[PDB]
Amino acid sequence: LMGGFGLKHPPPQIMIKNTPVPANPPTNFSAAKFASFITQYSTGQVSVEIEWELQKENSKRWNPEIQYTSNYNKSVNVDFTVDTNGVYSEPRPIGTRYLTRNL
Amino acid sequence: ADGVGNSSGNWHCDSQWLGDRVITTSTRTWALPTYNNHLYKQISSQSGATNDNHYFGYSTPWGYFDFNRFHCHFSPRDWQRLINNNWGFRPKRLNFKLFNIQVK
Repeated sequence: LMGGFGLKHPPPQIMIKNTPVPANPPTNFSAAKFASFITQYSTGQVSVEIEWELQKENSKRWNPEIQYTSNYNKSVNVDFTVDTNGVYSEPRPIGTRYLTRNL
Repeated sequence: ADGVGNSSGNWHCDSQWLGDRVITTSTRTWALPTYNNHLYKQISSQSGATNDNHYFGYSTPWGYFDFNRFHCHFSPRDWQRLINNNWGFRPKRLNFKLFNIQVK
């Protein structure tokens, strides 16, 4: 109901954690669990590749159709772009429904 | 190769997009009159025309077909598909037909 595709078997969850690295144990045995750990974090790179199937528009209508377009008028910032501070923003919620079809 | 009661052609108006190329076809109905009584006549600018506007020539009984405007070959929606999706286009080949002729 928010949108998208309902999948019985959706893309699986990818789970990740940093393996615990203990700090130095005491020199005499203690059966208590370790609360003492070496502070660490991890970084890396993640690639995702999806293949999408398209359904082309077959329409016979004579007149032109509504398209999603940028505005030609001048502006301080270009839409869908970084600003002077390096912040990427999205001006509007673009939807997918423009082309038309008969019932 | 037909006779009085057989059509010599069909109406093909569609456009076809193969994505490297587009093939546009247009079929229209025309009416051809008799021009200037089957005569070749010379024509020229009148007196009082400025030097810039003088001309000399010939008018002929013949007519001619001109498809040289784009909207002949493209619907406004087919034109939109072309100009929105493409960096350039050029014509490759054409095919011309006259059929279903009627002399009244």
